[PDB]
Parts: sequence; structure tokens; C-alpha cells
Amino acid sequence: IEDKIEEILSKIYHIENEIARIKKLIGEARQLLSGIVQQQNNLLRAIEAQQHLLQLTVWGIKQLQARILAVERYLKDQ
Amino acid sequence: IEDKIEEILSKIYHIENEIARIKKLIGEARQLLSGIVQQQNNLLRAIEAQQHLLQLTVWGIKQLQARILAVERYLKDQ
Amino acid sequence: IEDKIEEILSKIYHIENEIARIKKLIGEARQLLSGIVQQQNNLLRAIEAQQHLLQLTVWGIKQLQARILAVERYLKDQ
Amino acid sequence: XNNYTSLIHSLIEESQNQQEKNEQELLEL
Amino acid sequence: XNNYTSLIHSLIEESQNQQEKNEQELLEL
Amino acid sequence: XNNYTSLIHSLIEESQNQQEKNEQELLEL
Repeated sequence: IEDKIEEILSKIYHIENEIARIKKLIGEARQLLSGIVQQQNNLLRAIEAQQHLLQLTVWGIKQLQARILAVERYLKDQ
Repeated sequence: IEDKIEEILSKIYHIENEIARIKKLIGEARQLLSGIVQQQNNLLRAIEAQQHLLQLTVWGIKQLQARILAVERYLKDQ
Repeated sequence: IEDKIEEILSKIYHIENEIARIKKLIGEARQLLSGIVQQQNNLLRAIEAQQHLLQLTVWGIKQLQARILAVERYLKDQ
Repeated sequence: XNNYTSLIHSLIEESQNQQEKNEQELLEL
Repeated sequence: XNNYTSLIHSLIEESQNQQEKNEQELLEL
Repeated sequence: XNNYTSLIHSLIEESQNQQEKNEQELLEL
């Protein structure tokens, strides 16, 4: 009972210590997880901006196709 | 030995309680981590679709270049 | 005091066991979190490469516009 | 060459809710 | 103006395995 | 049609520091 409830104390000491760092690593891995979610948005936003600029080249290229074909027809007429 | 093994009980109570919430926060931070991995795929897929549409503008622009240069040569011939 | 400090031992056993797996799941959820951060970079890099190729189509399309308008003017002059 | 463009609005829309959700949960942490 | 296009197939290929892997691990959680 | 292009350099620049940071922290884990 003497050094018996002593071994208990030891395990509990080590334990509280283990539960200590884990409560810190979860701190670290929570701002990271946090920052991971803010970058995902940036990338997403970038992807939207890009598509916006892509929906425009396709547009510009569509009118070019017209501009050029009208010139080509004309020259075939004389 | 009396209130001695009492202090033990207290630490263990608090402990089980600490190990309780951590087993819940890890629950929360696991569906999130989960959702973080499904969005990464969407973004990736979006990036592929985009490139597909980009590999096409470059193509369209390549033929335009040809369409236009043939018109230009012709007009230099008469 | 006899089977009293026995119940203590049991809780501590289960406890150390609980603190065992959590120290493993956090292992698993740390290489994942790790890999999640290396892919974010790939996607980012992909997004940069893409934009590089996009900043070029817009360029090519800008000169086409010129190439075509000069041909069109000319033909309006005779 | 709706083909790739309608597939993207889809991905981005779909990729908007998730980003909208992931942050919610992240707060409830 | 292989320059940027062959660099992308690379990134996307490479960005396919990881996404394929990350999910595996996520399950083994 | 600075409009979308200057908004992207922004996003990508901004999306460079974070990626640069996220990895730092990930190491200090």
C-alpha cells in the first residue's frame, strides 16, 4: 500500500505530462490546419480569376475567327 | 493513505475529462481534415479542366496565326 | 483501501491505453497533414505555370488583333 | 472546343461551398 | 511560347498521385 | 479584357507566402 500507491503517482505524473504536450501539438496542428484552409481559398480565388481571364481569350479568339473569315471570303469574291 | 489516495482520484477524474474533449476535438479536426482532402481534389480537377480549355485556345490561336499569314502572303503577291 | 486503489489502477490502465492510440492517430494525421501541405504547393505551382501559359495566349491574341486589323485597313484603302 | 466551360463553373461552384463549409468547421474547433 | 505545357502535365500527374495517396491515408485514420 | 491579371499576381504572391509559412509550421510539429 505504501510504495504501491507510489507507482500509481508516477504513472499519473508521466501521464499528465503526456497529456500536456499533446495539448500543445494539437495547438500547433490547429493553426496549421487553419492556415491550410485559408490558402485553399486563395488558390480557389486564383482559379476563379484565371478562368475569368480564360473565358475572355476564348471570346477574343472567337471574334478573330470571324474577323479573318470575313477577310478571306471577301478576297475570294475579288 | 486516506485523503492521500484521494488526491490521486481527483487527478484521474480531471484526466479522464481532459482525455474526453481531446477525443472530441480530434473528431472535429478529422472531418475537417477529411473535407480538406475532398476539396483539394475539386481544385485539382478544376485545374485539369481549365488546362484542357487552355490547350485549346493555344490551338485555336495557332491556326489563326496560319489563317492570317496566308492572307498576308497572298496580298503581297497581288 | 485494498480493492479501492485497485479501481484506480484500472482507470490508469485504460487511460494509458487511450493515450496510446491517440499518440498514434496523431501520427497518422500528421503525415497526412504533411502530404496535404506538399500537394497545396503542387497545385499552386500548377496554377503559376498555367497563368504563364495564359499570359502568353492573351499576348498572341493581342498581336493577332493587330495583324488582322492592318489587313482590314489595307483592303479598305484598295 | 457545354463542354469544359460548363464543367468548370460546376467545379468552382462546388469548390465554393466546401471552402465555405471547411472554414465553418475550422471555427467550431 | 516543351515549355509550360509539358511542365503542367507533370505537375498535374504528380498532383494526381498525391491526391490519390492523401485520401488513402485519410481513410486509414 | 489592371483587371484580372494584376489580381492573379496578387493571389499567387499571396498564395506563395502562405505555402511558405504552412510548411514552416508543419516542420515545427
